[PDB]
Amino acid sequence: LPAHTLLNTVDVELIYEGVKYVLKVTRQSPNSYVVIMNGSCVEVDVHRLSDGGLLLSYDGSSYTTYMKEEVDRYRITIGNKTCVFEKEEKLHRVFHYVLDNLVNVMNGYCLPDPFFSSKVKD
Amino acid sequence: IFSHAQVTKKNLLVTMLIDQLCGRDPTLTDELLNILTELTQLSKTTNAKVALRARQVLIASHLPSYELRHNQV
Amino acid sequence: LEKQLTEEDGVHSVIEENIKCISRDYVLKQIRSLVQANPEVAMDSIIHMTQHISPTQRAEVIRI
Amino acid sequence: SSVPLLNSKDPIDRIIEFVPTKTPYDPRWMLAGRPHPTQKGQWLSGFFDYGSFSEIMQPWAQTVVVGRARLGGIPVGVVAVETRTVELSIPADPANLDSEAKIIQQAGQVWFPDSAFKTYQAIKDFNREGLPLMVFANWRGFSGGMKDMYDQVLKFGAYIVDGLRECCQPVLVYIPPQAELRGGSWVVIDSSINPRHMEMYADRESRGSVLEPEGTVEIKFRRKDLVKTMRRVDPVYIHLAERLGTPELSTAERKELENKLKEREEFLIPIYHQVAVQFADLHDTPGRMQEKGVISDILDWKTSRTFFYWRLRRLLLEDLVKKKIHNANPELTDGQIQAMLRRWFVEVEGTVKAYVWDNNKDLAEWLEKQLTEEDGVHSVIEENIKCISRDYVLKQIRSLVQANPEVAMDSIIHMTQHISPTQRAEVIRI
Amino acid sequence: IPVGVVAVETRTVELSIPADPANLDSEAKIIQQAGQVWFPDSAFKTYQAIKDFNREGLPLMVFANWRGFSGGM
Amino acid sequence: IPCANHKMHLYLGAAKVEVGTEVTDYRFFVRAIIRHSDLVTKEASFEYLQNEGERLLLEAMDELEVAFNNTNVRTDCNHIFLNFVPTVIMDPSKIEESVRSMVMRYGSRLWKLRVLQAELKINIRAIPIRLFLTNESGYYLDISLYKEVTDSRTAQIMFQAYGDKQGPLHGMLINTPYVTKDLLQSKRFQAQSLGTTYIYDIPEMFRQSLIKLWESMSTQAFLPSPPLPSDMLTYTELVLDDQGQLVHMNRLPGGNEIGMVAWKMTFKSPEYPEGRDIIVIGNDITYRIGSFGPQEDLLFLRASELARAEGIPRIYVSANSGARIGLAEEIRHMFHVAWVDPEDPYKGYRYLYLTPQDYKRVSALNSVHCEHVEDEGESRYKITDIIGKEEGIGPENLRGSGMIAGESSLAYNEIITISLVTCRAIGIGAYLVRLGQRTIQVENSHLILTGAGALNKVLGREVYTSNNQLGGIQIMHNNGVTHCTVCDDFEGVFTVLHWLSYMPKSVH
Ligand SMILES: CC(=O)SCCNC(=O)CCNC(=O)[C@H](O)C(C)(C)COP(=O)(O)OP(=O)(O)OC[C@H]1O[C@@H](n2cnc3c(N)ncnc32)[C@H](O)[C@@H]1OP(=O)(O)O
Repeated sequence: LPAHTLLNTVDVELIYEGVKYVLKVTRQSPNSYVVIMNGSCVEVDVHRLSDGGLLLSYDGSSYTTYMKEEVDRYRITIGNKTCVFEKEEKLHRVFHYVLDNLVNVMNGYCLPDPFFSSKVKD
Repeated sequence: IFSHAQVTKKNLLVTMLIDQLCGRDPTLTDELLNILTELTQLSKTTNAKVALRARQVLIASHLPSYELRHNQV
Repeated sequence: LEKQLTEEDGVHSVIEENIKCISRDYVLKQIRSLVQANPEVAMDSIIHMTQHISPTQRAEVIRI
Repeated sequence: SSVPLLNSKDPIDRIIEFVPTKTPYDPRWMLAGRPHPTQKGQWLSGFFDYGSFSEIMQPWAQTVVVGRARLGGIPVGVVAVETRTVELSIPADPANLDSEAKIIQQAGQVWFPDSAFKTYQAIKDFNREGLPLMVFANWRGFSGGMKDMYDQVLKFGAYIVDGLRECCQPVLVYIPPQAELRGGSWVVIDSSINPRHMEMYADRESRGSVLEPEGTVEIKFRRKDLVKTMRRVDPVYIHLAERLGTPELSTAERKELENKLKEREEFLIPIYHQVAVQFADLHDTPGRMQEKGVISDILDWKTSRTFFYWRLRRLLLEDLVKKKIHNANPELTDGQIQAMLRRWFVEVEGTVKAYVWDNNKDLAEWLEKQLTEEDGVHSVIEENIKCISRDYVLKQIRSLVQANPEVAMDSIIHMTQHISPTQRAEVIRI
Repeated sequence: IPVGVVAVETRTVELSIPADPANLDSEAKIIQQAGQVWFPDSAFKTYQAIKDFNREGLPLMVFANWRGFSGGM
Repeated sequence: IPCANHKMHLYLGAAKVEVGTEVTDYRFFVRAIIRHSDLVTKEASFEYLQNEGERLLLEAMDELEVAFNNTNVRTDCNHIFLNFVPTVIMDPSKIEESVRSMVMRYGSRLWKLRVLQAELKINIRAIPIRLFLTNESGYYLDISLYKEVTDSRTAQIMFQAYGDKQGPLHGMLINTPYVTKDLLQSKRFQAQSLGTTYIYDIPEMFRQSLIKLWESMSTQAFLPSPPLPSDMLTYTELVLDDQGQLVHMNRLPGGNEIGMVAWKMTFKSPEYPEGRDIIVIGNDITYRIGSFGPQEDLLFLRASELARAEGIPRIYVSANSGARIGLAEEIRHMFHVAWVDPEDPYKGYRYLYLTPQDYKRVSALNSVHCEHVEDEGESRYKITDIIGKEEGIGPENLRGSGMIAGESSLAYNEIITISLVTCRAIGIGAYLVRLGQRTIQVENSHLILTGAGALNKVLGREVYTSNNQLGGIQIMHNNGVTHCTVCDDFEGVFTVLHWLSYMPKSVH
């Protein structure tokens, strides 16, 4: 198969109460996910749960999340709440951190086109 | 295949790496030279960016540093 | 024939009016042959034709 | 109607036993075959079902062969090419006492005016019969001598194109083994003349080019280029030339070296000429054609039949449902239709099975089921076709009145005479 | 008004055929062709002319003095 | 041209011309100097020469890219000069090899930047030598080595070669300027040498012919007053964009990057005093002479599609040599022969193989197929198929030919098709004419399929001596392929327009 269908990026369009949000989702690692929403990037530490849910770390606090796909709806459960969308530092930890990030870039896990090269040079 | 898919971004990072490895230090050991030799033999055009810059290093680290001439003269 | 075809803004070509009448009748017969062979679209066919008609024609449609 | 298929006796899972050779062969020997040369019986198979090939116009234009046959029980028309020499017998005219009978020579793999006329006539007849067409091409080109240019060969060369362009059934061109299509013969049977129906295939042991090896050698490999090749291949030439260019030796030694160089340059020519011929033949290969995209696949001779069955059948079945689509929406083109069938197929089977489209057996079975099954699964393909027909009729009525509003009042009333009371309420209220 | 025209020779013509240099035993020939008569080539020409004139979009005029088709061997 | 790092010196020269014709020959030149002490060769002097020359060449290519892409002057033959000041002890063959590698590794870029020539001065032991390189498309480098001979009675220096391939510079003094015409006055001669006109001479004759037409039909009819030759004609060139669609462009002549040209003409004829539109198409006999490539076929196709859409006539002026052929040139140079006996080549050869050294730098381009073999203890890449990286030399020109063949077949049955034969037409270019079915031929021209040379080779003697024995007026007009004969192209064009005098302005 050609090497442009094995992509690491997904555009997801979710409509909430009339406002359509077009988000991009890629990865910096097997477990490190990057989400572009409203033109802003956020990194999320994601681990797969055996029950189909996901264990997320987004803003320091941890979350257990589930999704249900309907005929025309996406029901996203977080904890005990639901959101329904309509379908249309010590100088030596830094070394290991940035080295792992760059090696992930070398293995094909790279940021999206509009945000790439703004963080890698640093 | 997944790694080869993002070869353009890999090329950008590789250029940034080569900029800091053999920049303001006109000297090359017998290990860097082998990597650069293999890297210049990437005849496929998508990797030309990483080959071309590598050749610059292979020719760049054989020049005077302005210190010899300045001091002697 | 030259006069009837090449004359415009003049005698106005009764030949042309006859041609327009034949075209009109053909379009009518074609629409009716289309739905008579395909009644299943009749409800979809009526509604669009109620969007570009006069109020008096609408009254005639409703009453008849 | 469609072409009638038989539950033939000669299978489809067999191989072709007769293999074309590089020496002369009768092209019939690769359509029907021949009895065993070493036995008294034991028919050596050919491309088609045994006893099914039937000739026409045999003694006319003997350099070309045409007929009708069956492939898997599917009727086809066939066009093949003589590689043997034939002798054309012309009689004398009794109206002229100074006239004499003549025997002209006719080499195979070559078009003549009469052979091209025959090919054209056969194409037209087979097409109007409603048959698919098989073409076994081993033409080197058209005769260019005074007689043939006088005897109008360009004319029938062009009529071949005119005939093929108007075919309404599958046309499959196959370049057999030890065969080659050159230039003037390519341009008259290329698949781009009618891509909706024409397909081309090539064996591994076949050739295609815009010219043979020798004619290209004669232009690209001149004497000076053969010499420049000698400069880096021949050790003797290399020794003598490295010595002659070695400065400050002498005059007489330079003269002797130059004479020896000229002698070797004249001596080595046949061998380097053959080298040039092989370097020419190395880019007349079918892999180059597959890579460039001028043949659909590279086939083995022996298995050929089992391919051409399932392809051909598939196309026939496609041509049925596509026709129905063309009957539903006559304004749809053919790429739209192939894409539509892709869409329908993946929708009803799923995306996991989207790879089952370039698998002619399975897809032909699926199309056969969807078209030939009634009072059963009820043909979701047929429901899709009905929906397209519905939408076409609707679009047609609306395009008709949108271009002619003057009849709108006359159009509504008749459609209020054969509608329900609830539909009448919907009409009145909306 | 532009028209395409087809007419018929009543004079005798002599058809000159050359020899083929590919055959050393070949000779030039002069065949006799009487007018008011179809031959294969004359009928082919008439057909070609008809098709061309029609596809030009022209009317056609035809001045017919044909006795029939040649039936000799 | 200003540039950073002011040790490189880039110039753009505009050829000097009189107060009449403007300048058409523009040329980028690069002049750089190389500063270092003399080298003491201990098998370690290649590095200085190679590295300095390559660095300057890369900087020159970058500045040339910037300057060339920032302006519009249409240079043709860019040139580079590098002066190696320090002395080096090195055999000229090693210098040839080194500069060959250094140049071939960037031949692709130098081709893209229209860099065709180079001059390298090196002091040996010191005696100066001059390397004159011609770098056409990046597969072969024509290297010419010369020494400067100062053994003269005056201050004049001479170029003297090394016996092998003296070349054009033998006896050229030391210092000669350059200038050319670069287009439009060498292609005219190139065409006139073959008996046809340069393609961009088509419209003028066209206009001129119509003037004669406005005389000719005035002895039949009580015509209106004729229009002015300025108003008698107006045309727009049809060019190809990057996608394959026609752009209606107005540009100066000579700008064709392909061997085909197309015009849409509006003119006034005695039959239609206001409005008459046609499409005209022509082959450029000067560009890789004649031969049909994929882009030529594409322009043909789109032009005919336009004419069929509008419903207007199509005219085709044919001057061609058939489909384009060729061979993978790089492979044609880098290949070796495995003899049955290396000492007696007349015993036969077993195969043609590449070495790994040169295989590894081509195969990623999809130019060749080889099989690995082990023979005589050596690892070898026996060639099986040769594909070629250059587009427009292979079977793709067959695919193209049939395509346009079909178009002609269609165009005959939808619109008026006329074809004109001026110099020659071979293969497809003959069949295309016959697919138009209204064929005009010029005297001393020929429609052929096979050449006299090839036929005589298969026959074994000099049967045919000219190709007009096969496809001339004595064959093609006496058999019914050509409708009308003419002496030149102006007569052909007047005949085309006379024929259109009988025909409607459109299919509608
Ligand atoms: C249409 C088909 O499908 S088959 C037709 C395919 N092409 C052919 O058959 C080509 C026919 N042969 C010829 O080229 C004819 O001999 C001619 C007259 C057109 C050329 O012969 P010449 O008068 O000797 O010109 P010449 O061969 O020098 O052509 C100029 C150069 O262009 C090249 N060239 C010639 N013809 C062609 C061609 N058809 N396609 C591509 N390149 C060509 C040659 O390598 C030649 O090299 P040179 O200049 O270094 O000698």
